[PDB]
Amino acid sequence: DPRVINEQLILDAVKQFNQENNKITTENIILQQLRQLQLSFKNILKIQHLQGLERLEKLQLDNNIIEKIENIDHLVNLKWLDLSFNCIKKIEGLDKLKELTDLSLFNNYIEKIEGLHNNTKLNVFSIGNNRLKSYEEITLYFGYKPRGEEGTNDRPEFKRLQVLNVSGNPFTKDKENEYKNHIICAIEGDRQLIRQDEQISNSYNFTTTDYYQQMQAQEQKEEMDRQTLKKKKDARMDILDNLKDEYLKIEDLQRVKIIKPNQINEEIEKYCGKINDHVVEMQAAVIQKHQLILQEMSKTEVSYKEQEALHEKETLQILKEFEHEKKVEFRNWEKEAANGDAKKEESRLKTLLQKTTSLKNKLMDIEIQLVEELEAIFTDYDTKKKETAWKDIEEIIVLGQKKIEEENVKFYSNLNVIKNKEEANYNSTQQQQLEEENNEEDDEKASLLENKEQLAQMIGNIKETLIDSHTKIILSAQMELQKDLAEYAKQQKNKMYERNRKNISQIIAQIDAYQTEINEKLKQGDDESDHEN
Amino acid sequence: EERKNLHINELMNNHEKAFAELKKYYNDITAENLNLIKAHKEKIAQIYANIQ
Amino acid sequence: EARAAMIKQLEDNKNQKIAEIIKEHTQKYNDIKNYYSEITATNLDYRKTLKNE
Repeated sequence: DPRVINEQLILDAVKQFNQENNKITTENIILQQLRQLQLSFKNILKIQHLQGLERLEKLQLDNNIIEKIENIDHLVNLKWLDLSFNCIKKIEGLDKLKELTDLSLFNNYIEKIEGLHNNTKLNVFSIGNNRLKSYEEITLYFGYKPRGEEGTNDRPEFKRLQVLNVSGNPFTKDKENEYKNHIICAIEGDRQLIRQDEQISNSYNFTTTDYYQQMQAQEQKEEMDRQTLKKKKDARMDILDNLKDEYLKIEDLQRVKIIKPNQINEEIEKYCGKINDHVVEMQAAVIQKHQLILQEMSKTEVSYKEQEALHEKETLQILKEFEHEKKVEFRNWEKEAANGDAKKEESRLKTLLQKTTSLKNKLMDIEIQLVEELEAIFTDYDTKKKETAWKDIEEIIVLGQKKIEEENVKFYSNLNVIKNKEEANYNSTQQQQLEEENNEEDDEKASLLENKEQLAQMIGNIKETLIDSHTKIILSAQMELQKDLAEYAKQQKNKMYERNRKNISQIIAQIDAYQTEINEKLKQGDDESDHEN
Repeated sequence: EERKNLHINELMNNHEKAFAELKKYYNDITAENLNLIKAHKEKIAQIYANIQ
Repeated sequence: EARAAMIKQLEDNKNQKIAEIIKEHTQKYNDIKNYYSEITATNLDYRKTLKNE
């Protein structure tokens, strides 16, 4: 009989699992705080009633009649997966989960392997005991393909994957153990043993030593590219990436390209190249400024760390002094309680309590000095940043924006000159020939040239729109820098607020504990005076 | 884990085939039923009627 | 040693599972066989009536 994994069944499975591993008997098991789920042999026919488990780390559904997989997109934080030995025929629905590492699809109807490009980090995959037809299938997942097939997969999709068994597949019963060697040459001790067979190493060209040297080189290139990307973004000039793509957002440029395509493309290339080089110098200077600003900030946290540590060391020394005070006071308390001289005991105890209030006052004073020091440090650093780094970025952005403006103005002037020359050439030529195949493009050029004022206004609008878009992107980068710095300062100050609140709460709690303990000692010493009458 | 799951699969298939064996054999033996009793009782009734 | 502890824990769990599966299948087989055995004994006791008739 077909069934469903229901939340009543959910609780039943939770109870069985907790029994299996002696988990705390809590009926109030938070359903948003689930990590591992076992569903051993429920004969489960479908997967349902599991929404909300984005934090899942372990899961098991072996020994069931499940046959289809899909909608596992919402679960992207899974680690331990075991769904083998089911009615599976295809793999899909998991394209969003990258964090899984244990993939079990053993002993199913699996014949096509697909959907694991996103989870390149997988290291365990069981798809053995299947109906798989071709060995080279697996080759597609480790950056190796049979020679002679057009393969657009020039980027390997599985590197750390070192757990993979398909043993028992249909083709795996032919030419014993040759297919394993072939796949491994495209893919732990078994690997060393297979690599030592002469035919295994002779039959291919792309080995593992060279593969790993290339891997290290490629990963170094990737890391340098990522650092360059972060550099450019922190320069805030990333938004200008469409500046050279603006013309493809500028239709009037396409319309005007008809008049003289050759020199139009030539001037466009000159304009793009110069704009690119000077804008690049722009973000390079901005990057220097932002890097020194980052150093400024990091030294800010460093200085806060040293000064704070000084504060806690002084506070801890004073607190150790008062703990010694408490211990001597309690020792004398017990000694005189054996003595029973209540008057002197309570006198020394109020002496201690006044000392405790003194500790409260001095600790609050320490917090006050903390406030002065942190506030002065923050104001000084903010003024330093404003005076040097913020102003340098300001000037660099101003120079870069007006340099882009210089390029735009010169480009517009060159466009004006080319338009005037084309107009003059058309005016000269129109007086000799009046019949040539009624050319469509010739007629379009004639119409564009006749309305010379129309062309002038179109190019002027083109330049004004280009300058406006460039200026708006420039100001968007400037506002990005403004908001970034503002959020930095705001987070630092607010976090200082919560830190101050937390430390004051701790001080109040300790003073309250001291006072309550002192009162307990005094009250017991005094109550010891109520049996003697 | 995979080795023991396959071992479980082998055990389950073995026990299932044994269950099918027992079902088939015992139900084949059950294929002969009480119809002989009805035939013999109709026989006794008919014999007594012929005697009358 | 942690690997060994994990290995032995999972081995104990799945050995329990193996033994218990074997057990309940054995008892199920016994129940079915005994049911049919008593049925057959009753039929054997019953056919004597046909023979006497």
